[PDB]
Amino acid sequence: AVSFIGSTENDVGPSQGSYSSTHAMDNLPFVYNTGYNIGYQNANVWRISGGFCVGLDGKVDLPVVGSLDGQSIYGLTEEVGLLIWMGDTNYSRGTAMSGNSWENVFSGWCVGNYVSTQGLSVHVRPVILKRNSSAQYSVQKTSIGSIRMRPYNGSSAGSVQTTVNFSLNPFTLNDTVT
Ligand SMILES: CC(=O)N[C@@H]1[C@@H](O)[C@H](O)[C@@H](CO)O[C@H]1O
Ligand SMILES: CC(=O)N[C@@H]1[C@@H](O)[C@H](O)[C@@H](CO)O[C@H]1O
Repeated sequence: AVSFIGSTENDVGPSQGSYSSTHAMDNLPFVYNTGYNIGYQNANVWRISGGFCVGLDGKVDLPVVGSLDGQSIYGLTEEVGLLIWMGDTNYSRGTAMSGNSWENVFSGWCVGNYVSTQGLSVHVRPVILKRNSSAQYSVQKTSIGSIRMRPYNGSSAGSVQTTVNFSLNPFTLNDTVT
């Protein structure tokens, strides 16, 4: 069996956080080293039991404005982009996102004759896109995409909520250019 125990709408990163970085103007696109700080994580989004098998698919709705090392650079503003990862609970298990389609972000696992849970995580990193002198960039609260649980091996979601959404909290980038 499966049931939904998380939240439908989830914020990514601290609200109106400020991030500073320094980069050479010739080093673009530039990814801010924010670690897993601009993210969301919850080990308990679905409760599963009795042989239920489940994985996760992720979808980013932001426009693809570029590509970096095999993953999409999603657009926020003309000057700021975003790299995105979605996956199982541990941030380290995040899957690099590309495109705007539902992608497998967690191969899945099957619970046995007991009850457990299925979680998820999302983290992103800001990207400076255009050459410019030192400047401050502001990013508005913006919807990013979603993550859906995906039953397999004959398991079924039935009427259970399968999808949750993620909204990027506003932030400011204090960009120093050398
Ligand atoms: C409470 C807890 O840790 N539950 C985790 C869940 O978050 C994760 O999605 C799943 C698959 O790795 O393993 C469970 O044990
Ligand atoms: C278009 C679409 O829904 N893509 C799904 C993908 O999410 C899923 O991970 C994969 C196998 O699990 O099967 C594809 O059909």
